[PDB]
Amino acid sequence: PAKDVQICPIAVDTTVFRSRTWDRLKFEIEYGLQRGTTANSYLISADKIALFDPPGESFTDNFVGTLIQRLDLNSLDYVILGHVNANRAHTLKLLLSLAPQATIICSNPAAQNLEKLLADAEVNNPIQVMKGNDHLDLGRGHELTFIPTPSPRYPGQLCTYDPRTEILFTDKLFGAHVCGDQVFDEGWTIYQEDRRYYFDCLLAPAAAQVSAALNKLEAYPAQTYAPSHGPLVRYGLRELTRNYQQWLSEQQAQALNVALIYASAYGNTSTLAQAIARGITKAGVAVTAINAETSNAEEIKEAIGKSAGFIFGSPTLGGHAPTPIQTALGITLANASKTQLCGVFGSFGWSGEAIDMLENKFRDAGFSFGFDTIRVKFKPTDQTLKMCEEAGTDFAQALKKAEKRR
Ligand SMILES: [Cl-]
Repeated sequence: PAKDVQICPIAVDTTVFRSRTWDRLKFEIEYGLQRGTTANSYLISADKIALFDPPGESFTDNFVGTLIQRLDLNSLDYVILGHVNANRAHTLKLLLSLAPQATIICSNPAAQNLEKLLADAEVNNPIQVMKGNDHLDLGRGHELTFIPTPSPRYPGQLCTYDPRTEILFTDKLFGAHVCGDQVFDEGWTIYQEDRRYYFDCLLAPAAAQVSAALNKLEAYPAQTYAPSHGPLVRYGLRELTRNYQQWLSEQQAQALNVALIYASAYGNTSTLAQAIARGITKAGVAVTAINAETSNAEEIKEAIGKSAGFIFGSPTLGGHAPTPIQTALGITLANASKTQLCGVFGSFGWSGEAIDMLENKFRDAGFSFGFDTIRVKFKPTDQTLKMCEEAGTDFAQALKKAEKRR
């Protein structure tokens, strides 16, 4: 059917707004099963009123249109963001126009992101940054506790626990890209493949950070996960959590590892990066994703120190690689053994000099390449993703073949 908004009360003072699409809307590897998805927003309306995670650009108008019929936006006290990017920021611009009195609640990395993203926008709602174990009291027992859960792809990711309802708002964790009529997740098997595919595409390349996240979240006795995507997790909560632990364990246990350094979390190059990573991990080789923009030097050193191969992904900005790609390049060259397998990819408009620069520097530095350098002009398509995935697989096979020779 057409996109819609499914509304359901889910706990005291708490409502979910599921923006639903039955069709795939973006060419990103995680929508590969083409089972649709949902973008979930949550409203806690107590003494104070908080809205979690307005949906992105595809959903902006249905969502705001629907919300306004259920709520005077002038009474909105808080907008809580589990993660931030330009797509979500688009909806925020409109929502905050209608709710100028609201305060933005988010993590420190998200705040930094949002300040750039809304730099030229008129909206100037205040931002209140939340750190681990900070609280926000909505009244009526809804004293929220916040838990930062950063990953390369979601540097500003922030989970929230509501002790009144025992709901953990988990953002990108524990979800599934599947559109259905069920607001809750009764039935294990129908969601198993979606949940595993979701983990594999989104979380496997961040196995250590995701494990660190789940360790923190253990401290909260939640009976429901309220994720960004798919049904709420109530009936499958324990089983899915045990599965995540096992999957995380097997990722970090794999013999070979690839350091996958890409320029930033969101954008065409990032889309390519997730596709390549999935090709590697499905082939039984671990991936440590590195967001050059938000990563520090020790992260990059440690990744390169334990990897069998590394891959750079970069856009071209004014004829050059982004500064974070240039500095990551220096750290990589200063630390990588020439036995490491190398790879280069990227997207570009009409100039792709960043890709040429990287290919040349790695070739001059004596590295062998694990796939032919990937150059994608303008927006990735379905076959783009499959090609990148296949390149990742090729890279993985090359690593396994060379390792078997010891
Ligand atoms: Cl984020």
